[PDB]
Amino acid sequence: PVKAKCIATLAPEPLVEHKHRTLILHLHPDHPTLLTTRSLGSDANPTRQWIERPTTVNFTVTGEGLEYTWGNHPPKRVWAQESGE
Amino acid sequence: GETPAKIGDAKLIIGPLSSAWSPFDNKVVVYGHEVYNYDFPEYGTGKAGS
Repeated sequence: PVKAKCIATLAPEPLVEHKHRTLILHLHPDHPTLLTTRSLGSDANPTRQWIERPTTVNFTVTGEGLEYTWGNHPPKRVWAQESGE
Repeated sequence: GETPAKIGDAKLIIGPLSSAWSPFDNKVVVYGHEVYNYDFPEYGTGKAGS
């Protein structure tokens, strides 16, 4: 057994949607995709869920940031400061 | 309620009916034979996947 880099997986890109300190994400994979995040406060408040059924989800993003992992697609990151004026 | 139809020998005027429930909604999608009273988003807008 060797450390080959398999030609490997990739899940379709997400639909990013803005709200006030909140990411609505209409999402639509090919296969069951383990999504997960890390609210970068010292309060981690992570989430995990395999997604195979297309699902609009939500994420209470904080002031300092959140990150977002659409499958083995690379991890995203997001500034959600205010939007409530 | 003013239309006759002189087919046969009798002249007959019908309605207007009082029960104006169009079972169709305002917005409708249609597919082959199955009709869906769906709030289709619009031409020109529909979100991908949706």
